[PDB]
Amino acid sequence: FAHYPRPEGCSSPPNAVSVGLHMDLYNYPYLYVKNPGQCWNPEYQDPNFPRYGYKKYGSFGSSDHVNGKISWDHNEFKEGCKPIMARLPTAYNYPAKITFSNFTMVLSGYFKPKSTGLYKFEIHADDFILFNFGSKNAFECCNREESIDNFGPYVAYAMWPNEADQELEVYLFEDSYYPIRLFYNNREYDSKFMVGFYPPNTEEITYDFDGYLYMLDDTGNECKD
Ligand SMILES: OC[C@H]1O[C@@H](O[C@H]2[C@H](O)[C@@H](O)[C@H](O)O[C@@H]2CO)[C@H](O)[C@@H](O)[C@H]1O
Ligand SMILES: [Ca+2]
Repeated sequence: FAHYPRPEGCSSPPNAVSVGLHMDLYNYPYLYVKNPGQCWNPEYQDPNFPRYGYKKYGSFGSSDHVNGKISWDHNEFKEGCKPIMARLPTAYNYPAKITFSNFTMVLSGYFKPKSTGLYKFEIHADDFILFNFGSKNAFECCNREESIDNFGPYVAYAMWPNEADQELEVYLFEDSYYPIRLFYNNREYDSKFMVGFYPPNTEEITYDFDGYLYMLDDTGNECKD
């Protein structure tokens, strides 16, 4: 905390590497819906929700090779307490409309820095973003699918309205693929999933992950082979 974080990453040969992150989409129902108390579900506030509670309403979709402009800011919605259909950014490779007003998303895979140095990430959430990062915080090297819910204490915890903005700095090495797990929830209305970073020596933030997101084969033995 007085020094900067220096997380652990993974090694892999080039032949086991493909582009983009994996996405799972989960239902997050309203308590009740109006027209043709509070309406929204507080379950996302449960401490157990990020580790297993988030699957309890079932899934509805998934995609792979998620890459590029993965952030969004949907503040155009007009009606609350009501499902609103919209499409994810094309980065997600998911054509169907989702209940953008109310859904849960888990994004996982690997971050590779374009140069060795200190990276600062910034998240802005409506409603809820969790950020895990590193082979000892997000998931095990080459064992993502089996270990995806064994993440550690959060690297950033962003919740609307109060802690909605968070930041963190990690010194990362160019040659290494760092496990990354991004958890997102919208409970209702407006939806903001904004994840950006300032690369080393860079003043302007970027929200474009193109060339930074990769997937490794889940071949196990800490990627030996
Ligand atoms: O301001 C973002 C915040 O809005 C809440 O939704 C409100 C909505 O703004 C209001 O127009 C409607 O009448 O009631 C809603 C609350 O029941 C969201 O709940 C919150 O998640 C954010 O989206
Ligand atoms: Ca919301």
